[PDB]
Amino acid sequence: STWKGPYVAVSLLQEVVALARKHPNWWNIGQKAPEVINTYSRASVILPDFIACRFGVHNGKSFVGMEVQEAMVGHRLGEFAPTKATV
RNA sequence: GUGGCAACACUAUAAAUCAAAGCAAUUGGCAGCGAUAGAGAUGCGCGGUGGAAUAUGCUGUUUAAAUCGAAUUUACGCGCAAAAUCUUACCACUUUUU
Repeated sequence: STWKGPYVAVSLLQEVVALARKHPNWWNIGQKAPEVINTYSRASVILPDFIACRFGVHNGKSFVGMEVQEAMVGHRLGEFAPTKATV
């Protein structure tokens, strides 16, 4: 999907710009960004940078809080919001 | 009561109940009763299943919901000649009108 426009994260970006009132990524490298970020859609992709952000993702029953680290940068956020069919 | 060596052989009614117990020709269901016809109907062949994996449907388990019916033949590639949201009726949350 890299061809002809590779990234979709608009509502996540609206919340990210809400976080970006003093620093998007600790420009003031990262300090965990204690204000929680709670998205309402997991179809979003993940953009480079975006590190140390507390993302709360919807599972259809709740919001799942997961801290992003360096490995999950080229992913789509719905991969981290399962339906918990453990057994 | 008569006969006998007897087993019993007679003769011999009833008390009491029931509303039918019966009979003959049928018309249908059986055959563990035969003769004539028809079906890969077999024994005659070929290729499958059941062995492996995938697809796909169903039960059962769990999950918040795994929406609901189809249930032995004739249910299980079934309603679905198509579910990424919508289709969608089920759940979590937030609202709406009686």
